Formats: sequence, C-alpha cells, structure tokens
Amino acid sequence: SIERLGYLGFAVKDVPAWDHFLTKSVGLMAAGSAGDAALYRADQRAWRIAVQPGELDDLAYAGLEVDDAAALERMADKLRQAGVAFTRGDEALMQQRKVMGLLCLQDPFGLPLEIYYGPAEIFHEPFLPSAPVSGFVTGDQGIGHFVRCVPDTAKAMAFYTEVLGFVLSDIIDIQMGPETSVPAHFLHCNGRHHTIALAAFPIPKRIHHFMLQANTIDDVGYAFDRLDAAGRITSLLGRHTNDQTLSFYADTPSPMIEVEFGWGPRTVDSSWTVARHSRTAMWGHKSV
Amino acid sequence: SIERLGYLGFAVKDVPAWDHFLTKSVGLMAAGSAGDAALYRADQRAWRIAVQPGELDDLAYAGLEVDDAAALERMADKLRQAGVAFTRGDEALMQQRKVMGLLCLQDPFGLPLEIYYGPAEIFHEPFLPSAPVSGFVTGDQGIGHFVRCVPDTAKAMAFYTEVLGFVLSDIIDIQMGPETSVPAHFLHCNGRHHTIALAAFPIPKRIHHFMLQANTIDDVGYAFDRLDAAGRITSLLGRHTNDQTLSFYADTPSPMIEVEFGWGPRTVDSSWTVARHSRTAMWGHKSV
Amino acid sequence: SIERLGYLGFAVKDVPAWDHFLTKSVGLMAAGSAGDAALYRADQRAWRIAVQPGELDDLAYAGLEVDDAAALERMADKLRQAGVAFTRGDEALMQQRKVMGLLCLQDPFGLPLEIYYGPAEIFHEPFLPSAPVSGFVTGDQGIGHFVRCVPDTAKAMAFYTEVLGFVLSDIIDIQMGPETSVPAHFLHCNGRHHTIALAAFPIPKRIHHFMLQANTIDDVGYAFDRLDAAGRITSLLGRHTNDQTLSFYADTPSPMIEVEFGWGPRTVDSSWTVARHSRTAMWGHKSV
Amino acid sequence: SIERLGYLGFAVKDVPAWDHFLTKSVGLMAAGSAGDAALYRADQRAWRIAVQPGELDDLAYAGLEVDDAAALERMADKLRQAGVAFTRGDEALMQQRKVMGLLCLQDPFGLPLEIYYGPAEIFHEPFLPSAPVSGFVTGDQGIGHFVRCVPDTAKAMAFYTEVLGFVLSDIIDIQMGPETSVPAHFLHCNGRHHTIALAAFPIPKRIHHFMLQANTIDDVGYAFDRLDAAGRITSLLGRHTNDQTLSFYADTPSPMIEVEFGWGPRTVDSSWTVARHSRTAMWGHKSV
Amino acid sequence: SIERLGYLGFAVKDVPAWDHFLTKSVGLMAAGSAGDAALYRADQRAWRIAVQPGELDDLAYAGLEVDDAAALERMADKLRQAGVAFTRGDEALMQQRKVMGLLCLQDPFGLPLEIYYGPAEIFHEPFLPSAPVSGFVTGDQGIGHFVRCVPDTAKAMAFYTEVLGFVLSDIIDIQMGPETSVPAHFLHCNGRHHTIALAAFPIPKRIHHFMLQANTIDDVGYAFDRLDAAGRITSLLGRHTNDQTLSFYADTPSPMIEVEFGWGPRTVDSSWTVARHSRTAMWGHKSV
Amino acid sequence: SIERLGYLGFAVKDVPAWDHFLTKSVGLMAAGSAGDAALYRADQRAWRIAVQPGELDDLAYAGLEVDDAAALERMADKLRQAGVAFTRGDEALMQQRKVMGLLCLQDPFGLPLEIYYGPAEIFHEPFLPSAPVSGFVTGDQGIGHFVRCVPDTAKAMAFYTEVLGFVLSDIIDIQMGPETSVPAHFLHCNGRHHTIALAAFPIPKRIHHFMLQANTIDDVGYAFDRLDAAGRITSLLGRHTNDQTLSFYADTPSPMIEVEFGWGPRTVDSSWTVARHSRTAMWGHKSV
Ligand SMILES: Oc1cccc(-c2ccccc2)c1O
Ligand SMILES: Oc1cccc(-c2ccccc2)c1O
Ligand SMILES: Oc1cccc(-c2ccccc2)c1O
Ligand SMILES: Oc1cccc(-c2ccccc2)c1O
Ligand SMILES: Oc1cccc(-c2ccccc2)c1O
Ligand SMILES: Oc1cccc(-c2ccccc2)c1O
Ligand SMILES: [Fe+2]
Ligand SMILES: [Fe+2]
Ligand SMILES: [Fe+2]
Ligand SMILES: [Fe+2]
Ligand SMILES: [Fe+2]
Ligand SMILES: [Fe+2]
Repeated sequence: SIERLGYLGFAVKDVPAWDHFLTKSVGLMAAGSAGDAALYRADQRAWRIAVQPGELDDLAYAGLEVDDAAALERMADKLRQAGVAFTRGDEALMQQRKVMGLLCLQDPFGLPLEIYYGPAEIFHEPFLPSAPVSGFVTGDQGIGHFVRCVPDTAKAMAFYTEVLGFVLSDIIDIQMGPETSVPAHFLHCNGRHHTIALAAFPIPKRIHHFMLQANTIDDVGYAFDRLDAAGRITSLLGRHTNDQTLSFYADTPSPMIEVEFGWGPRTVDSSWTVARHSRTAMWGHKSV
Repeated sequence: SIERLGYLGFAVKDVPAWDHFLTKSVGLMAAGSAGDAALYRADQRAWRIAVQPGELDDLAYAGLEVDDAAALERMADKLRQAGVAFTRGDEALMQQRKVMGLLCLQDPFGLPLEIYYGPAEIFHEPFLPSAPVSGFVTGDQGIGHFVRCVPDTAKAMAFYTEVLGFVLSDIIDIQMGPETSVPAHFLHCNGRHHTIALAAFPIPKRIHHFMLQANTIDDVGYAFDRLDAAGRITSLLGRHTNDQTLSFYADTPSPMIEVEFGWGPRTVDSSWTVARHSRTAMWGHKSV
Repeated sequence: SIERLGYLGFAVKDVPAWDHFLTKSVGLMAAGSAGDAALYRADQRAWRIAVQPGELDDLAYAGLEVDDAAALERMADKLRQAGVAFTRGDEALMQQRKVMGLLCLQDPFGLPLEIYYGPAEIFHEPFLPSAPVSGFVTGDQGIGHFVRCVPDTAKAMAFYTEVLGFVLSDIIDIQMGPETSVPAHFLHCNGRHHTIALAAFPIPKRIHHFMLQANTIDDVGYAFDRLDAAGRITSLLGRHTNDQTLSFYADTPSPMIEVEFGWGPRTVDSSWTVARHSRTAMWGHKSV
Repeated sequence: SIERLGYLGFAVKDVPAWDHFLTKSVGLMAAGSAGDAALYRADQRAWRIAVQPGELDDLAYAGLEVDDAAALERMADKLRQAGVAFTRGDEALMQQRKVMGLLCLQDPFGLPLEIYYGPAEIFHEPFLPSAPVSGFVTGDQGIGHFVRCVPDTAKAMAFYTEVLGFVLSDIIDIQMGPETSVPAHFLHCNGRHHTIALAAFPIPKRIHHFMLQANTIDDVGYAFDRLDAAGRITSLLGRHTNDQTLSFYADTPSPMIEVEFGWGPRTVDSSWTVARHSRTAMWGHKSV
Repeated sequence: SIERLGYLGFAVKDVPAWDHFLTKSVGLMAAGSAGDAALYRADQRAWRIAVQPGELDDLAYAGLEVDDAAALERMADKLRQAGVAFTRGDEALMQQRKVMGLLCLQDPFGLPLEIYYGPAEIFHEPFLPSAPVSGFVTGDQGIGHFVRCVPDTAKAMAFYTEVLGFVLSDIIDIQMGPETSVPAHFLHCNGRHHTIALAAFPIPKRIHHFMLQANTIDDVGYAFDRLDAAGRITSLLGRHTNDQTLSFYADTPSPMIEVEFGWGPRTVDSSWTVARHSRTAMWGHKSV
Repeated sequence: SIERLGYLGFAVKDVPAWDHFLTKSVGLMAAGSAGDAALYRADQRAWRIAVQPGELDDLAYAGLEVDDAAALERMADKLRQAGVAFTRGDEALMQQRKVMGLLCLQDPFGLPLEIYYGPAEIFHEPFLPSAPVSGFVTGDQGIGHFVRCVPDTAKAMAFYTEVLGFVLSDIIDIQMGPETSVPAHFLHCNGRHHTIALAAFPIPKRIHHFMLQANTIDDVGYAFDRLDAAGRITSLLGRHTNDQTLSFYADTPSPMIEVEFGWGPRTVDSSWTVARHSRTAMWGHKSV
C-alpha cells in the first residue's frame, strides 16, 4: 500500500503568478526547473511541487510514495490483480521526477497518479523559505493532503482503499444547500489524519484544494496576512472537526482551486475509530 | 470483537427525575431529544445516554462499538457462526441512534445489545457540563462500565468472551451473607479495567449499576456532596481492589439501580494477569 | 523567627490507649521511652510525639524549631525585646528532649512552648511504621499542624506573628450556630499552608486537633478504615477550602481532642495572598 | 510458556528460625498459616513464601504462574506433547495454594513444580514489612529468582526451555577450583534478567539460593547490617556481571541454602543477546 | 539474519604503528593478545578489534553477530539454501575468538566473514580508554561500520540482502570525476543507519574505511586534534547527508584504508524510506 | 568567605607509593611536576593534588578558593580584622601553584592554608583517568573534603566559621570507647554537605582522611576492588548518616591517613537545618 503523498504537479495558465504565490505568499523555496516545469521545495526533498504551463489550470499528477523497490513491485502486483492499467516510467521520466522507479496510472476518473520510490534529497542545499515560515510538517506524513473531486464516491473509495491501501478516517456531511449535503470521505495512509479526501462536489476541477502544514500557529497567522495582502483569502481562521487542523483557505491563481495552510492537527494510529461529523469546522472558517 | 461500550439507553418511570439526576447531580450535558428519548452528553459524541419513558425502570439497551464497517461485518459473521440471532438496524434506527450501521441482538438473558460503527460527533457544540465536573474519561475506553446481573455466570461468560470478544480481568467473591458470596467476573475489551462485569446477584434488575469516570479526584468529591444533598448516597468514598478506581455509589431514580462515579483506576494491556480478590474495596465504600 | 513545628508532647489519662492509637491506628513507630514519656517516630528524628501519664488529657508542650545556635539566640533576643518571660533549658532537659539547646516559655494563654535547635536524628534505625502507611510528609515543613484554642484571637495573633514570626495564610469563618461563626486564623512559618491555626472555640482543651500528613491518598483511605474499626471517626473524607488537604478527623483517646490525617495540600511561598473562606471544606468532611 | 515465578515453599527443620529470618531480617510480612505452613508476604499477593516443618531443609516446591485459564490448558497440552507426567491439583490443593487452578509435576531431577493461574490478592490488607524495607520489586517479574542445582545442565536446559518456555539470557563460568569451573545458565521468562539459573554445583541441595529484589540501594544496605547482626553474611556487597544486580548473600537457617538480597539490575526484552562471562561479579561479592 | 557487526580483524605490516594508532590516537583500550593477534577494546566485550602481522595491510575478517544458538543454526540453513559454502569453526577457533559458536564463509569477493553468537564480556575489567574519549556507541548497534569495496554492486547487494538479511537504507552517488560517480549502497541490520556500505571504488583494498562512533561532539573534536598531531587527517569535520553522522576521516597505518570517527547520526526503524543523495556531506568533509 | 576547597598538597616519605596509589588505585591523572612536587588531576584544573617528598607523611597545605580578585582582598581584610597573620604569595609561589593571587596563613593549629583565586585550567588536555572511573564530582563544590584533627574544637570552629566563613552542617558523636565519643563538626561553604570536618581525634596527623566523590556507584564499587587488591581497605562499603555519601575508606601510603572514595550524597542550601547524629553510618562502613 501507499505510504504517503510525496509530490504534486500543476499545469497552469499563469506560471509567474503561481511562482509568486508559492514563494512570496506560501513560503516555499524556488528550486530551479526540470524541463518546462518550475520546481518548489518545502524540505530536504529536491522538489515537492512542480508548476508547468498548461490550459488545465489544475493538478496534472500526484506522486504516491512507497518505501523501497520491493514495495513498488508489490504495488505493480496489486494493480495487475485489480485490472488497473499502468506503465513503468522510462529512464527519462525517472530522471525528470528524480526517483529510482515509478508506475504511471490514473484513478477511475482521469487523475494521473505516479507510484514511486527512492526520491532525491539535497541536504547540502538546506531548505530556505521564501517567506517567513519556521518550516513544514512533512517527513513520514508526506507533503500534505488534497481533496479529490469525484462523480462517484463509492467507486472512488473502492479504488483508493482496495487498490491503493488508503483507509477511511471519517466522514463529514458538508452542507451545500438548505437540504443538500455531500458526504466527504477522509482517507489516511499514515499518521496524517488524511492525505486524500473524496467528495462529490459540483466544481469543474480535479481537486478542491491542496493543504500544507506548518510547524507553528504563528506560521499560519503570518501566512494569513500575506495571502490577505494578495487579496486571496477565502476563509477566516478556523479549526476542523475531524483532524483538528487549525487553518485558513485562500485562492491559488487557478480558478476554483484553493490552498489550505494549517497547523496542529491530531494524528492517527491503529486504534483509530471511524466517526461522522455534520460540520467541517469546530469553530471559525467563515467563508469570505 | 467489541472495541468499547459507547452508549446506554434507559426506560424509566420518572423522566424528569432522571433528567435532573443526570444533569444537576451527575453533570452530564442535556442534548435535546430523539423521538421520545431525552439525550445526554459526556463528551464530543452527539449523545452517550438516552432516557425514555417506560415501566421497566431499567437499562433498555447497550451500544457496543467497533472501529469500522468491515469490523461490523466481521461481528455479523461471528454471530452467524455462533448461532446468535440478530437483525440489521434499518435506516430509521440508524438515524435515531446517529450511527452508520448496527446489528440488533440480545445477550443470553434478554438484554438488548446494539453493535455499531460510525457514531456522530459534534465538535462544533463543545461539551458543557450541567454541574461542576472538569470532564469524563471516555475516548478509546468508551463511556464507562456496567454490572450485568445474570442467572448463570458461566453461560454469560461464554457469550461475552467467545462471541463478543471480551476478556476476563479478574474475579471478586462478593460476600452476600455470613457464608454466601457471588463470584463477580470483570471483563475488558480495551484499556478500561472492565467495561462489563457479570454477577449472579439476587436483584430484579438487568444491571446493578452503571459507572462514569471523571478526570479528577475533586470531580468525585464534589459529585458526592451533590448526590448527598439529593439524598441518594449508597456508599462512602472508597477504592476498589481490582481496578483501583476511587469512587462512591448513589441511587438513580430507578429503584435498585445505582450509579458509580469514580476516578484514577489502573488500566490493562496485553500483559494483564487474572487474579482473585475476596473484597470489592481495598478501603472505604462503607454501605450507607 | 520559628522555622517549623518539630515535636508535640501529650499528658494523658490512658497511656496504653494512646500507644495503640498512635501505632496500630495512625501508624507511628514506637521509639522507646525517655523518663516516664513514651516516644513515637514519624521519620528520621529520634522522636516526634511524646506521651506521658497525666490528668490533663491535653497537649503538654510544643517544640518550635530554628535552624542553628545563632537563630536560637536571636529568638531569645526577640523574647526579651517583647517582654516575654523564658528560661534556658538545663542539661537535663536538653538530654530529655534530645536537642542542642532550648528556650522554655508559654504562649499568652498557658501553652508551654519550647524553641530549640539541633535535634537528634537516627538514620541507623530507619523509620518503620506500625501500620500500613508509605510515610509522612515532614522535612522542612515540620511534623504537621495543630489548631490552638484561644480566648482572644487578636491577642494570640500579635504574639504568634509579632513575636514568633508566623504569618497569616487565611481566615475561615467556621459556622458554630445558625447565626454564629468563629474566625479561625491559619498561620504559616514555612511552605506548609499552616502549622498553627488560632480559633476561639468553646472547648475546654488547649487544642482542637493535631494533624499529620501522609505521602499518598491510599495512606489516608487505609487510615480511615483503621480508625473506623476502632470506632473513632468524627468526619468523613473531605478536602479543605484553604490548604486543599484531603483528610478525615478522628477522636484521640483524650476527650475533645481529635487527630486529622491528610494528604495533598497546596503549599505556600512569598507570593501568597491572604483570603477569606466561609466554609472549612470544599467538599466532604461531613460530621459523624 | 511460563510467565513468571510466583511462589516458593520450603520444608525446614527450624520453623521459628525461618520465621525470624524472613520477618526481622529479610523484612517479609507474616501472613498467618495454611495447614502446617506459615505464610509470608512481599506484596499484594495473599502469600509469596511458605514455610512448613520437614527434614528436607530445602525448597519443597516452586509455583510457576501463567496469565489465565486458557494458558494453563495450553501448558497441560505442552506437558502431554512432551511426555511429562502431571496431575491436576484438586479442590483442596487449590484452596491451600489460593489459586484458581494448577498442574503438579516435577522437573527432570525431582523438584516439584506447580503451574497455576488466578492467585489470590488482598489489597484490603496492604503489605507492611516486618523490617525496614521500602518494598520489593515483583509485579510482572514475579517474586525473584533461584539457582537450581542440577546433575546434567544440558538435560535441565532442554526441559526448562523446550517444555516450560524459559529462554537463555547468558552463561557464566563460575570458577570452582584452580582449573575447574561450572557453566551456570541464566534463564528468563519475562523482563527479569533471570528467574531460574541452572548450575551443576556439588552441593546436596535442590537450590543454591533464592533472591529477592528491593526498591532501593538503602534497602540492600540496611538488610546487610540486619543479616550481619544475625551472623549470617556470606558475601560482601557486590554487583553481578550479567544482570547488574547489586546485592549480598547470606545463609538461611537451612544449611547450604543462601538468600540473595539485591537492587537495580538490567532487564531484558526481545532484543536481548546471549553472552558469556568469566566472573559472577563485576565488582565486590567477596566471600566471607 | 545478521543482528549487528561485532568485530574486525586486520592483518598489517606495521603492528606497532597500528597499536599506537588504535590506543593513543583513536582511544581504544589495549586488551592483551590471542596468539599473534593484539587485541583492542571499545566497551565491555573482551575484544572488538584484532591486529596481526601480515602483508595484506587490510581487513582480514569481519565478525557478524546473531543473538543465540538457534539463530546461528538458522543462518547455517540460509547459507545451505543459498548454496554458499561455509565451515563450522572448531574448538580452537571458538577459543581464539572467544565465542560460543561460529560459521566461517566469504562474501562473493573473498572477504572472510564469521557469523557467531555468545561473545565473551569482561565487566570485571571495566573499559578504560587509552586517550580522552568519553566512550563509544556500540550495544545493539554493534561496533560501527565499514565500507566494502566490490567490483559488482548488484552481485554484492543480492548476497548481503538476500543471504545475510541486511536492508538498503539509501544510495549516494559519490562523484569520482567530472562526469563519473559511484552509486554507494548503505545497508542496515539494526538501528545503525548503516553497518556495511557497498561501493565499486577503484582502490585495491577490501574496505575503504571502518568507522567508530563516540558519545560526544567533543570526543570527535579532540580525536581530530590527536590524529592531526599524528599527521593523519584526510578530511575536515563534516556531516553526512544520509546518516547525519558528524565526523572526520584519517589514514590508518595501512595505505588506502582510512578510519572515520564520528558522533550524533540519525537511527533507523521499520518506517525507514529509501532515498537517493547526490553528495556524501550536507556540510564539511573537505578533503585534505 | 571561602567558596570551596580547590587543592591539597601532601609531603610524604614514599612518593612512588603515592604516585601508584593516586593513579592506578584512585584513578587520578598524572599531570607532570612543578619543582619537586608531582601533580595529579581529577578534572579540567591543571592540578588538584600535589605530592612532594618529606618526612611529614601528612597534608602540607590546603588551597581555599574564592571567585575573584576583589574577593581575595576582602579575605585579606577579614584576616586583618581578625588579627590572623598572613603573607601575600610572591610571583614564584603564584607560578608554582598556577594561580592569579594567594594569601598564605595557618589555621590555629599549624595547618598551612592558601586562599587564592584564578586557578589555571587546561581544557586542551582533557582529563583522562589512570584507572576506570567515569569522573569526579568537583565544579562549584570543589575537590572534596577532609577531616581536620584539632586539639580544641571550639577554638577551631570560631576560626573556620567566624574568620573563613564556613557554616556548621551538623554534628556526629563518634564513639571512641565504651563511654567516650568525639563530637565531630561538619562544615560547608557551598552545596557540598561538608568540605571540612573538625574533630578532636587522638591521632598524630593533621587530618584523618581526605575524600573524593565519583560520578557513579560503580565507580565506587570498582575502586573498592582496586584498593582491596592493594591490601589497603579499612572499611566496608557504607552510607553516612549526615551527608548520605555512599563510600568506603582505605589507607594511603602515609600511616594513619586514609582516603574516602564515595558517591551520591545529599547537598545543602540556605534552608539547611543543624542536627545531631549518634553514628557515622546509617548502614555499613564496618571497620576491617
Ligand atoms: O482538511 C479538511 C478537513 C475537514 C474538512 C475540509 C473541507 C472543508 C470544506 C470543503 C472541502 C473540505 C478540509 O479541507
Ligand atoms: O467497579 C467495580 C469494581 C469492583 C467491584 C464492584 C462492585 C461492588 C459492589 C457490587 C457490585 C460491583 C464495582 O462496581
Ligand atoms: O487543617 C484545617 C484546614 C481548614 C479548617 C480546619 C478546621 C476544621 C474544623 C475545625 C477546626 C479546624 C482544619 O483543621
Ligand atoms: O543472581 C546471580 C547472578 C550471577 C551469578 C550468581 C551466582 C553467583 C554465585 C553462585 C551462584 C550464582 C547469581 O546468584
Ligand atoms: O559513513 C558514511 C556516510 C556517507 C558517505 C560515506 C562515504 C564518503 C566518502 C567515501 C566513502 C563513503 C560514509 O563513510
Ligand atoms: O564524610 C564523613 C561523614 C560522616 C562521618 C565521617 C567520619 C567517619 C569516621 C571518622 C571520621 C569521619 C566522614 O568521613
Ligand atoms: Fe483540507
Ligand atoms: Fe463498578
Ligand atoms: Fe487541621
Ligand atoms: Fe542470584
Ligand atoms: Fe563511513
Ligand atoms: Fe569523610
């Protein structure tokens, strides 16, 4: 099974806007380029987020990490047994992604996924944020999370759990209208309360948002002011009912895709219990 | 196997007396109603104790929790293999209990049991006690415990251990007369020393008492005075030989059913050793 | 100023009853005799409590400790400046008390006080309780406390504070009748919330009670049962409003003198604030 | 497999000498009698050591504990599969030992062993030592250890490891003469470095010594002086090479059987490594 | 599988130079001799490094430790199943090495390996360094590590992982020339980030270096000055990218074999993730 | 006032015996020589103990340390005010002692004392013991203590307390005969329970012993065996009543002067209370 989410690649219409957004606002470190993709770092990894020009203005792919070569072969075995098509990344792709091996596939609804192992690290070029942020929480919990929009949650759940090995943490019925709600399913594959959430939202994007977790509450408070100065805030500060992450949301330069910047959630372990919530926030998160 | 005791439902002759008892005396939070049942909270769960009008003046049902949907199906499998009759709760029942799924059955002596998963939580309506209590110890250990009266302890033991997966912690020979004692069996299904105790007591109730655990010794001391002002104390403060819970007992408004309010017991783990005790109290607990 | 209360001497009508009481019930260690006085230990000191035959059935004297020879001379100076009569204990008395020096005086109402330094310790004869008690809290806080009955609290306060250097911690208005209360003044001379309390009670004894503090809550719980078996309990368990000591009271063999056996109070330091309380117990302590 | 050593029974020629030895010298608590056996406690168990009159002047039996009824049946299964004869203790024996069930057998060289579960505890009669000792280290590690004398170490090893489930910790070549040593094998069945050691010593006793572990270094220091006053010291203080227990040895009233009284050893876990030592002491333990 | 690296034996042209090097410079304790081999200690083991005269000027053998006799037989089984030739060490060899049993074999490229259990410890002769070093980090992590030079890394990897049970931690592409690098593979068999690294270096030695880990940073700083006074420094202080060991390198008296003396690395556990690095040092380690 | 004891100088008949004693037995580090004095280290100081040839076979001088130049002038002022003769050490003496300034005087009974400030430290030559000892406890508590023999304790007390600023910790009545004891006075000048003890012993030496404190209990245990192998033990292990130091005594090569090697005492602070003890040992210390 997948151990963690390791990287995200976006294809966007305004690369310079995304560059400024990820560095000056979010605080990531510019890390050069690979082909036509600009690279950004959040820690010791050579890169965590890639941005390339494209009309999609959406997530182009997500990198799903396993711990070793044997693990990758076991994932290939699971894909075969499940009847899910995949192709082994060639040398050129391996060099582009800076990984020792990868399998290329798509989830049931067209999102390209890359399962890999052996990512490149560059401790000789220590991480230096582009904006005031003490650091990000990554490590064994991966880069963060994202909310995957799907037309059929049941179908998506079977794939992510039965094929990829994610596990359901909980469900929140997100109110959409006076008498309409969407049952968002939050999935984990490590200690991070969720790495992927599945939701049947009526937005035309592959994802609703991606999330990064900072080391301190001040990191979040300061980031809010930066994104507010940029005119991008979409929610006030708040704390989630399920993971207890204290965060705020803001627009990325790609319409209808947001970023969530948070701190201090609960983590999960083998004794986790599935529960249901009627609200996304215990407090705050008022839409603006 | 059952992971923890999650809820209790009582059917009583004096609903207002029970309402005052659970709130003003015990300290639970009033949490509205579901049908003809008044609901009470002890933590983030939508409800923990339900009270409905009825001539029983007894425990009407107990909710036994598992961690996920797959776990519930495994319990259904165990019930089938054991020849124990059960029915799947319908949508109406699921909505009434605020759970994602449940199996309805009875123990060998008529106590209705409900095995469920996916309970509702309401962190947006933080718990607020109705009386001075810093909080209750629940979480992975569930709501508390209860002593189940049975006519045949051996038969009850086989069901709770072999079918439901509870495990014997220890036995206390509770003296009843000059030369008569009842071997009470204390069972765990998690870290709580016991969640259910089995005893062949000569009382006409399904249970002898239910127990709630508070966060501090002062919580217990203060609760004693509240219940004493209500004229309900049945024991002085004391500490148990087996779980080392420091508690007192008091009458509920239903004749012959007591409540135990305690603090600071030992917890169990895989290295627990079965032992036998000749007394229920290491000190205190004098009957009054 | 006085550093701590170090010893107590009682003159009683039933020495054997007191012997059994202090050892089998309270848990002190029998430590031989000095003249016609039986000696009892609570720690490394050669003795802490002395019991001698006498019709008083009361506290005969209290030993007030200072840290060195120079300190004792300074106390002699304070007594002289205050016009309080005193005599230096002779060699025989010094040997009897096992101290390097002492001043003999009385408080304004006839209670003999002995200010001393250099007490004897016997670490080669380690303390062994006569009943199950993990140990007592003494050290820099001394042996415990006692409530001194006085006819004139103002006069007593001036002596204990201005002459001996005790400091007021707080006051409790102890209800005596429907519209009658006694303002008990609690005084400290170290970290122990109080070492001496002053109160105008209508009892014919020099003191209302003496108090010993044990290391654990179980120590207290077990002691309660022992004293209850002896038929001596005067209060249920409870916790004080001012020092937060969790204790119970019981009769000593001397009529109208009680013992208090407690655990876990707050301690004081230079930042202590004088306050007033309307009750002696935050919870419990019901009279029996 | 055996979880821990729970009790020892001795048959001796001088019961009063053993009584004084275990209480006044070692510090155990006298705990009445069961038949012609005097009982002694070291903790919450109803008894840990039994002494009965007999010409053996040796260990009469050792109680080997398992955690539950199912565990005991599994041990019966292992004995059957191994061809080791055993008899189930009858009701009278169960009542005598204060256990819920037991299997009676002998090791390959005649030492009676009793495998049991469900021992009686008496927390309402808290442990009170007969001599100054803060307490003993028992719990999951059992009462202590003993060195079993055997004529054939290989044969003894196969039985204790293959049948009873003990595991080798290490070996010490104990020098007997100028060019003669005995390879003592130290075996564990829990965190205690060893519960039983096997050695081909030329003494006519079933065991060389039994060992008790106290809570503090002072406990050991004080016990040394007590046993020295009794004229029983056989070694000066010292510390073992293998378990790092700091102890001393002394004669019991039974010729050639010693007691070891120690503190502060290392404990073992799954990552333990078998090693060999050429000396029993890292320092001290000079024979006297 | 192998649990840890326990000992190293060198065959050298200048025994006196090696003796001075290991004692006065590195700080090991001289521990006598066994045959024509001089012995050196780093902890409680009778020996850790052996030096004997020989033209090789290289590592003569490496001792690979397992936890018990059964483990050794399992390793013999693995060797048989893998078709790897081995011989059981005879009594003379066992006595020479001070072990309870061993298997003698070679890795695919001629390095003699000895798999053993039951090493001798001498706690009665406590370790005393020959130079100022607070101590070495050994224990469950073994003596240290070494970099094994191999002509075929793939072949070496299959043997060390598939046969001996080592596990890949990570890979570093060590730059050799302007457009030439060697993929060094770092392998663990316990918490030590690596115990053996495999690299296709163009040096004529079996190993590139061996490494010892000291308790403090000062240990390393002081050792640097000692080796610098001896004219042996080959690198400045630095910290590795993969294990985060802070160290320096120096020449041993055998040409082209170095020693690494370090402190403070990260350790590994079951959740370790394979990664790739482009540099050996996060900082420092400049060649001199 | 004196801050701590910093150094000791001995004049002895057998320098080689003392050299072996201090290094191979006690564990001090040989530190060259200054004139005809051999120097020994216990920590970062250039020297702590000096040994020179002389018929005295006794302590020749003791170095008493203050924190700065101003402090030394204040001590000169106190000596003048007290009428105690002293001479300022000249440049040659300052260079010999490796100090920035010193005052030379004698105590009332002829022991030369040197009050100094600014001692030399040599961190570039880190301490390396000559025998297995993890280290000594020095720092702000100085090198250790010594027992000063005096003919008139009262006179000695006035000088050490009134002139030098030492403070009485406690008194022990050391039994000399059936009805004879000597009141030993233990004095502190920092956290070390005592730095100098005064006693009217009938020995012809300036001191009874000097004491060094090691970091661990094993340090003490190992040192005992070393001194026992040398045939120098004068007491078994034991623990003192007053400072709770766990130690043993041994003869130095100078007749009637002993060394005490200990661990783990209590320390003193401003809240220390003067007490009296009837024994030097709580346990152990039997004379041999
Ligand atoms: O991390 C999270 C935890 C809980 C809910 C959301 C969420 C809120 C609104 C829309 C979609 C998801 C979330 O992002
Ligand atoms: O929690 C508990 C632990 C031990 C005994 C009891 C008990 C006491 C009297 C009657 C029934 C049970 C109990 O409630
Ligand atoms: O320690 C104490 C703290 C507060 C009140 C009392 C007290 C209660 C009743 C009568 C007299 C004193 C006391 O003893
Ligand atoms: O606990 C122990 C640990 C190591 C050795 C012994 C031992 C010493 C002498 C004779 C027999 C055993 C021991 O008792
Ligand atoms: O411990 C280590 C960790 C990482 C790299 C090296 C290394 C550096 C240069 C040449 C060979 C190995 C190493 O020794
Ligand atoms: O450190 C110490 C603490 C207490 C007593 C002594 C002592 C014992 C015998 C003779 C002289 C002194 C001592 O050395
Ligand atoms: Fe989110
Ligand atoms: Fe209960
Ligand atoms: Fe009181
Ligand atoms: Fe032993
Ligand atoms: Fe290395
Ligand atoms: Fe001393």
